[PDB]
Formats: sequence, C-alpha cells, structure tokens
Amino acid sequence: SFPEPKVVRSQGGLLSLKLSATPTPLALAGQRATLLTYGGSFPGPTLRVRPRDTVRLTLENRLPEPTNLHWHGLPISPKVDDPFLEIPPGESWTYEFTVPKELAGTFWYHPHLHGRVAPQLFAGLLGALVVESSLDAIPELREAEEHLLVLKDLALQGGRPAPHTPMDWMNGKEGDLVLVNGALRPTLVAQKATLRLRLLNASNARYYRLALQDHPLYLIAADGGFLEEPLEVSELLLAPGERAEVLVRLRKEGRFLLQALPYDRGAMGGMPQGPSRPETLLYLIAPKNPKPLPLPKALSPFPTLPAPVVTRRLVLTEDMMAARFFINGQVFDHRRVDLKGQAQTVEVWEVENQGDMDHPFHLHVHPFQVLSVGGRPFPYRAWKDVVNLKAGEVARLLVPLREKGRTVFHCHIVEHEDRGMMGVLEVG
Ligand SMILES: [Cu+2]
Ligand SMILES: [Cu+2]
Ligand SMILES: [Cu+2]
Ligand SMILES: [Cu+2]
Ligand SMILES: [Cu+2]
Repeated sequence: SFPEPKVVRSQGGLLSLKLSATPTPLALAGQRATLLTYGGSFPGPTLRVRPRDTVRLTLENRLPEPTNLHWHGLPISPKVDDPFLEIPPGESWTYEFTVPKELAGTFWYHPHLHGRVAPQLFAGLLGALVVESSLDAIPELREAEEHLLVLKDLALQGGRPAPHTPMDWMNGKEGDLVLVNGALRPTLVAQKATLRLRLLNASNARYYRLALQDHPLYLIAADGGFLEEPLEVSELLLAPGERAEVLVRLRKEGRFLLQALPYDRGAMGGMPQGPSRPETLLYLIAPKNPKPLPLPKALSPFPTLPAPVVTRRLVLTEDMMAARFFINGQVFDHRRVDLKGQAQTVEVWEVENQGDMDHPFHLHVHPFQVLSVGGRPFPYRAWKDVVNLKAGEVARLLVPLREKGRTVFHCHIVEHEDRGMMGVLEVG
C-alpha cells in the first residue's frame, strides 16, 4: 500500500472542513515521534477541489503557540489569505474563498506566521491542495495512474522535530530523513503503464534534483498551471515550495530508482566536503507487459498578457554571518509597504540574486510568467509562483496584478524569510 495522504474532496460545489493543528504521536521511518500536524497526519490531508468551488476551512489552533494558514499558489484575495493574521492558541479561524475559474494544478497549505514559519513548517504542518480541471478528462490523462509525491525531509531529536540551530538560520534546515509522503524509501508498485505524478517540495530548504532511472519525465504542469504541451526533461529541479506534474511512460518491466541527485545550492559553514551521493527517494516497480498511453499533443493555452507598464528591480542580499537577509537592502517590517502597484496592470519584475546562496523567490496572490533566468529564455509557458535564482542570476518575470490588497513576496527558504528576506506589495 503506497503511502499517500488521505483525500478530502469538495461536494456540490463546497469543501467545508475543520482542520486541527495539533501535536500528534506518529510512527515514522521506523521510530516514534510527535510531530505538529493538520488533520492528525503527516502530510496533512490532500484537499481536492474544482474551479468555482467554495472552500470553507476552519483552522483550529491546538498548538501552544499562535499560527495561521497560507494557501500557497492560490490566486485568491489577501483579505482572506492574510499573512498578518494570527490565530492564538485554542482559537479558530474560518478561511472562505472561491477557487478561480481556469485554475488547475497542485498547490499547498502551510503555516505563515511571520518570523515563526520555519519551526512550524519543519515540524510537519503542511498538506496539498489539488485543483482538478476539465483537462484531466482527456484520454491521455484520465487513464493514467495518478499519485501525489510530497517531498519533505525531517530530523528528529528527543522524538520531536529537531530544534533550529544557528547554522540552520543561515542555510535553511535540512533533515537526514528524506521522506516521500512521510515514508522512508517506499515502493510504488504501478498498476498502469502511464503515471501522472504530482510533485510538491514542501521542505524548508532542501532542493530535489529529481531523476527517474531510465525514464524521461514529461513535464505537463508547473507550480500554478499546465504547460501548453508536454516538455520532455531528463531531470527536474524542485526548489522549496515548487510543484510540478509529470507523466512517466513505463515502457519496460523493472525496478527503477527515483532519486534526488547532488545539487550544490551554495550552503556554507560546517558541512561534509567531498561530493554528495544521490539520495534514493522511492523504488518504482513497473507492471507486467506495460503499454503506455500516447502523450497528449496539447494541454492548455497560456494567455497573451498586456504589455507591462512598469519594471521593478528587487535585489536579494545576505549577511551570512549574522544570518540576516534582505530585499533592496532592508529586512521585512510588517508595518512597511515596499512596492505599490495598480490592479489590472502587468509589471516586469527583475529579481536579482546578489548573494552566494541560491534563493527561490516567491510572490503571494499574483502568479507570474518566467520570461528568463540568468539571461536564458525560459523553456515553456506556464504559471509559476516560485523561481530559483542561483548566485548572480537575474530572473525576469511578467506579473499580472489581479487581487487588491497587501500581500508579501519572499524567499521560500523559509529560514531566510524568517530572518528578513520578505517584503510587502500593496495593489490598489
Ligand atoms: Cu450530493
Ligand atoms: Cu509557501
Ligand atoms: Cu505563498
Ligand atoms: Cu533565501
Ligand atoms: Cu509566503
């Protein structure tokens, strides 16, 4: 039985659910531990909705500390997905929103109490949200075997998620248990020859340079929607908070390694030197006499956007020795508004990494089209909400401003966000 979160689906246009955030004893990777969970599980339940559904999610805070919930990737109003809300211990809050028309893909939910994200997310508070689309009914997709792979690492101390050290605040915290759906090196015994894998990097800081032995991956969706047609890749880098959806065509019986290949993201300090080995994430067993489906020739059209009216430059910097991080020379201040834009305009954001470490840049509320990174034209058209920048790279993003209100942009190495790498955008 392949480990995968339980699914809660909308019905009759509504997903109404109470989720408790609570310390939960679990058995994990052959040991006993108490994690912080939504819905009593790690990961939390997958919420599956359709465009136009209403979601009404009551978060009950049964932690000893305040918390809140963020709907990562969902283009909903910041008046609902409010990064400044704090739910005190013992209290509840109801999030209510409508799923946008034409939205599709894998999204996720996690805590977002500013300055206090990294320990909550590391402790196990996360889960996926899938938006089903009409495109999922085409033969080439409908007949695939679908799985969600939540890629999230963990370290334990004293049977609880390990506390943050000073080095953790600088690099972001990685764990030694590199888990898939909360399991250590599970085996997926495929029953069908085409797999549709939804991939979520819900780690604090760990990157996953994914490859499947002997199989290309056919990328069909990025963070925030479908590509226009499948893109064959040999490997796929998922930075923290990124998602993707891929098709895998099992052409031959066998036992295949899905691995996270070595990737140097510019971490510094005390660490083993000498090269890193690939980390096996899962074993994939192909069925007898597999006959895969043909690929879809087309997926969904990417919209032509208006010409942009303004260009913004956001510069990321570091003070690695203080573990403080900055956008345009300042640390986040919840009282300050850094950027002001108009609703129903398009902007170009040039995000420039002037540090030594990779930084995966994220913008709430307003999905963007990546035009280029590092001067290189992006290989597909799809909505994204996280983009990785290596040292010295500039990413050029086309940002349609939709929903009014104040929201945030930040690095999704969540320790960096907590240590200052976040700013505030107001759309009016
Ligand atoms: Cu009914
Ligand atoms: Cu997020
Ligand atoms: Cu977000
Ligand atoms: Cu960062
Ligand atoms: Cu955020």
